[PDB]
Amino acid sequence: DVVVRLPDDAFRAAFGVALADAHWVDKTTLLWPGGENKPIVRLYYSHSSKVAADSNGEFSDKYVKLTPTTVNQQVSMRFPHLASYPAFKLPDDVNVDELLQGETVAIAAESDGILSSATQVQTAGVLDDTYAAAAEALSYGAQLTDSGVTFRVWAPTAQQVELVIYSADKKVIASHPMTRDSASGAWSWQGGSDLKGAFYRYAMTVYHPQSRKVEQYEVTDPYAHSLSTNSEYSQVVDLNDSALKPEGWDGLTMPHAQKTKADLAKMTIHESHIRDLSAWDQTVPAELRGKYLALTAQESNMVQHLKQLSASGVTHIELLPVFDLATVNEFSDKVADIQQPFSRLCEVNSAVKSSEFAGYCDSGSTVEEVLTQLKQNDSKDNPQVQALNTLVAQTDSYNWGYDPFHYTVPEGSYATDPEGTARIKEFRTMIQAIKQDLGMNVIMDVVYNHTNAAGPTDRTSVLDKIVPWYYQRLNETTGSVESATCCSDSAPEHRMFAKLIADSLAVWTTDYKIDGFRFDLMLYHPKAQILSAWERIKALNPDIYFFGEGWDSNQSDRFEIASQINLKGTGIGTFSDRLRDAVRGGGPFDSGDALRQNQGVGSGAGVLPNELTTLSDDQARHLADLTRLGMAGNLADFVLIDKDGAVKRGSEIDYNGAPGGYAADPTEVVNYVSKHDNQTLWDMISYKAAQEADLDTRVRMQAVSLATVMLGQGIAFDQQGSELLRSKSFTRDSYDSGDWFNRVDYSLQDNNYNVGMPRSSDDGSNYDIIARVKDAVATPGETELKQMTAFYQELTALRKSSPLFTLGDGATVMKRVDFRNTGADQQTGLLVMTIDDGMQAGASLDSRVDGIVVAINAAPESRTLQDFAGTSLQLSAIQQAAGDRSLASGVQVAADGSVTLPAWSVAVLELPQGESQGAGLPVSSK
Ligand SMILES: [Ca+2]
Ligand SMILES: [Ca+2]
Ligand SMILES: [Ca+2]
Ligand SMILES: [Ca+2]
Repeated sequence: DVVVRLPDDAFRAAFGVALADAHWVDKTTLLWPGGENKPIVRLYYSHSSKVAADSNGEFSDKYVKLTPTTVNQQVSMRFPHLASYPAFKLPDDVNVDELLQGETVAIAAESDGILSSATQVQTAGVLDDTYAAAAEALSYGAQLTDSGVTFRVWAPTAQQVELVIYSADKKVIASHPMTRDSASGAWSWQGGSDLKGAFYRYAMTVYHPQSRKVEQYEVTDPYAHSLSTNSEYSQVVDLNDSALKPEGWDGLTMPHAQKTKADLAKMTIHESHIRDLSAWDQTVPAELRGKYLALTAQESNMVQHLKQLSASGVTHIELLPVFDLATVNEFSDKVADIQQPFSRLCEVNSAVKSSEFAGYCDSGSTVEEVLTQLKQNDSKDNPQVQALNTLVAQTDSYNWGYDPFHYTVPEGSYATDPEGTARIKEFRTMIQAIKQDLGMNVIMDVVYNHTNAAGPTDRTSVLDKIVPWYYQRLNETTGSVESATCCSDSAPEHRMFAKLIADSLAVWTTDYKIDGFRFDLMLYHPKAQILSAWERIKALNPDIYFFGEGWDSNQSDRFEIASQINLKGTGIGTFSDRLRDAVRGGGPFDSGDALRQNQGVGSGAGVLPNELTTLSDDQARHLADLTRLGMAGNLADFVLIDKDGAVKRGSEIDYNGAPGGYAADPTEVVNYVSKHDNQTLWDMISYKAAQEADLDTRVRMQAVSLATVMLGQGIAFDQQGSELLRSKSFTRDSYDSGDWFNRVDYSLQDNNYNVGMPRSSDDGSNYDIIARVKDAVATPGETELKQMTAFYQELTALRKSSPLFTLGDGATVMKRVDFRNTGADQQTGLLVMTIDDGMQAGASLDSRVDGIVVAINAAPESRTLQDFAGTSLQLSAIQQAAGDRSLASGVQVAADGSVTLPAWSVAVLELPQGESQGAGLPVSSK
């Protein structure tokens, strides 16, 4: 065979290895554009060295000859996005296992044997085709039983793997070379039960394509179930151990059913964060602030508040990242929080010590006291509060935590003791407290769409160190780890990562009794993978609920994505951005004046315009169409009368170019008007409300906005604190904005509004509009916060009171739900929904009523309805009981049966059921 050599340092390097656009997708298939129409196409490989030309300019390294071929159906189906790549066939006798042990490079040469191009090889595909099936049949991690322990880690390309055992003081007590299984590429080691509690890491000797060298490093277990402080070492644990469970743990049951669609529809979520809950509560014992155990402080304002929310209708607590995140140092001596001395901050943060704030280092003030004094002179021209806070954020205990370090171990900073197994029982104690004492189910936010880091050097790179270039999704040409998620994109489409995900979810389900999972950026996951995971988990908990959000994934070229459209009819829920945008107004991408111009139904679009908006009545009514559709579950087939009086199915109501209604059942849709990301509802209302809308009116706008969600058929979701008019001082993306901007005051003194300009890096372009609208009205106080809490609990209580609000089944929604005040002659801003329980709907689902009317008057005028004359409609007892503190205060139900609602009001009316099921409110034929 002609020896490949360089032509006869600059343009010369051009004839070396570059990029990584070669893809070894299966046993004998290599996809690479560089070998097209090339006489010589070879796959060179070196066990311990980097493939390169020798002193003679030749490639003496060993290789395998590749011949032209056409990609088969199998490969085309697995990797559609590479189906256009020139294909090359490898001999059936190639020792795949051996070549995968080192570096492989695709090289193409001309007839004379002169190099034309050489590139690195992406092997994820061949790894799955070769080892996946065998590897999938095995279980991983430090599997400790009473009988002994079996460690197993998947590392099909590693040349060596040793199990390093460490003492409690982190001294090596043993290094065991592991046993490799050729079929699976997995390494195992079996020992005695005396290894219980032992710390360990895997010493890897493996080639990493990024660095092009055989790396040597110790890595924690990707299947770790316990960890040392700050995740430096994994730990052997048996989660079944009674010593790791609170008393009565095994008997813990779900306080809320999730079996039928009707059950699921009652789901009413309170999205919370561990620090957001207790970091500021002085009634929570100091040692428990910012900890899982804060949920057990029954005497605290925070817990008492959650207890009442539960009693009033909130059914689920959704937790922001409580798996092991990487962005918070778990070593307490390296952290400084605002409640501590500024001197402590300077000692742990050199950036602060070298900043303009250095003068506060030897002051006797706490960081919080300094931030407080900086408020008065803070403004768009002197954003000093955020200036100091930005530095504080680098070394505090705060972060949302969407930075996965270990997927199946609880976060350590939220435990009172981050060293070892301690956090496991504490986490369980919290779960038990929420379900048993607070009466709410628990949902965990999971982030399998990306890892905190990748590469052979980053402290937090775990998966990409053990099996390089396999767990991350890479660019087809460069081989760089993609960052479309923000960070280090993962590859859920790869078999062993899909398995890791499912195995992880199984532990949270079985061992931590989590009731549901919310997938972050779910559309970055294949539809098939999410469904397979659900199938596996349902075998463990038949009533587990899966849902997620995204809507921005551009991975459709690689596989069918888990999107709103593709998940229709599957039973997997998705956050709907339809009602969200219609009621809040505008979109998450708005900045500058658009934030104020884009009013929503909740902030008076059309009916109470501010000085900058240009919204037309037509545009306002379109938002109302999206809102009504959402209140009916955002179903693709739901039939309504649109703004122009036309008969339209949900799929026909446009949402920025896409079909508005997309679901098969209302349980596949999660409605909301506020969430951890993007501005809070209150801050949006502050951006959009007309100058003349007073404080009281804005509180009602918050309630009216939330009413579209709470009284709607879709699953109800809301941000912790909406009931307290929560503000982040206009911060749009508060993930690292600390305790200061994320503060929730359970003592009810204020809503954290106007506490300094938000971070300039992300909100600086909004400083102008913020300065102009910020001081329109007074900042909410105890009176307004108590007012809002009452409104909120009134709404959740109403939702909880009747099964008619949560039908669950799409067909049932279509047979019972309808709307009035529709068409061209509608009274703008007035949403009127009817729910039938009469003879024509079928059986009576509520023995107390024959029908319900939901009227949301999102307008500054009193509105009169004649649609129910002669029905004997009555205002719900729940609202009547609230008197002048009700959202229905002032509502009039005359003799003639007409109903009149005051401005910014919400009324739930009922048709009392008598001896037998009555006529009800039959849906009108359209
Ligand atoms: Ca952590
Ligand atoms: Ca931070
Ligand atoms: Ca792509
Ligand atoms: Ca009934």
